[PDB]
Amino acid sequence: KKVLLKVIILGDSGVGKTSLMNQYVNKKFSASYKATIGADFLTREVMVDDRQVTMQLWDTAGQERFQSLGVAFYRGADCCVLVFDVNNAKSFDALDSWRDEFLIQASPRDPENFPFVVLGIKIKRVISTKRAQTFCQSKGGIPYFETSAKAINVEEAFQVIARNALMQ
Amino acid sequence: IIPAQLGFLAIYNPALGTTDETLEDQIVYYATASTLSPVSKEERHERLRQIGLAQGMVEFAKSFSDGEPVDTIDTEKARVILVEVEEGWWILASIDLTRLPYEYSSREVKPPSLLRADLLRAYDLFLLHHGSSLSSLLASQGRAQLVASLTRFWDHFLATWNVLLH
Amino acid sequence: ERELDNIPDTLPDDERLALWKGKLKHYLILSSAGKPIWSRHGDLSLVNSTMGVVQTIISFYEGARNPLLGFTAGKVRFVILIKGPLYFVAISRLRESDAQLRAQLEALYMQILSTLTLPILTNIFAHRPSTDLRGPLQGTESLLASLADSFTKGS
Repeated sequence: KKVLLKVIILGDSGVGKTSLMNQYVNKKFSASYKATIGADFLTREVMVDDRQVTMQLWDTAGQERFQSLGVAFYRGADCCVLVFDVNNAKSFDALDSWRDEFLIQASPRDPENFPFVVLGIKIKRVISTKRAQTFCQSKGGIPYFETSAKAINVEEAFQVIARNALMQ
Repeated sequence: IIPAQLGFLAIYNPALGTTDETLEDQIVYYATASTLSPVSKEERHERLRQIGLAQGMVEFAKSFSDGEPVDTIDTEKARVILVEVEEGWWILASIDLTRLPYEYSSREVKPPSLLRADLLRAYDLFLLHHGSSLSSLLASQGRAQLVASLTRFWDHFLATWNVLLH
Repeated sequence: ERELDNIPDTLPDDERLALWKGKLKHYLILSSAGKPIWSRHGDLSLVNSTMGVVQTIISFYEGARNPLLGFTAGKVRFVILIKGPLYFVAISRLRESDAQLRAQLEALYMQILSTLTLPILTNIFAHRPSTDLRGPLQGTESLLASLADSFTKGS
């Protein structure tokens, strides 16, 4: 049977998660519901070694009125992606609040080894690369990638997070 | 035993608020059982959630129904009615069922098709005394006056509207 | 093309999603996490986004402590059946009542049941051979007696 992974995309609203996922995911199967019920539901096929993996992508809206529903959004998640804008300092500072709220609401098995990936979106930047890696290294060595909406490292970031989910 | 009553009613138009900063502008009228007798952040979030969920269910079901919107929702504790009274303008009404010790019943409650006809007649009645349409009124007298006009009418109608058969 | 035809994998994704949405009758089984378990039509790549939408809609009403039973859009009826972590959805353009759809979901649940329970029950008794099931079966004795009496009356 084909492997299925539930992947949560977290980040502050307006960071650029929608435009970024548009380049990656299969648009033909997307379901756009961020403003209504709090998430876009995306999907994409990922190759990890010989195995072909189908990813179920939950791109959360991040708006305040959906916070209580985080228990249902994150339930059963296999891995989580943390997104920030390198020019928006507030989006970087929120990465610690999103990760902690994810661990509390999702309450996953093996929390210290749960797969995470941090993504920095590029477009003069405020957050340095080393300051982002120090936070990633601080949280158990989270893989860090930088990309632009114009692809790039997004494909590698998801092959890494998919590989770490299959190890568990 | 608590008899069935009107839980909440909303009139919204998605075209009036297409960005997240202006989402609450979609709502031109909102009444709860408590309001029929100062809106907090939690209450505002809840209204946006009720109206967003209705739109999401509409968007979802249109894929299977050849574009037809959701018109009736059946929950354990409420009977929910959704009617597009004119192009773009929606009435969402949630009727709390009869609470008996609790256990919930819809035997006394009007059928969904009847509640819908009541809301349409009230809509027809409101226009008869004010203008041609909600869209025409919005342009002629503006948002503030239309909302004030809708609040006077619907508050009085919802106070007397009987959701039971008799 | 026809209702009981399988949706071709070789077709472009637009037509496949078009064929899937046009079916008269859908049966959807998903976990409380939104992960697809079984669909009468369509493959994993095609239905999983619909599963997430369905799990989220159901979750709003769970969060409100007011479970969702079903809804109607035009000539289409949606029926929801929740059995613990398993979410059952029937979507029908046929003239089927809510009670008929709910019974059909109940039957699919029993088919899932027989397949899953015997392995996990065997695995449990393998780790704890002394397991006494009289406790977790308390209250069902009345139903067991009635079912046995239905057979005895037939003779």
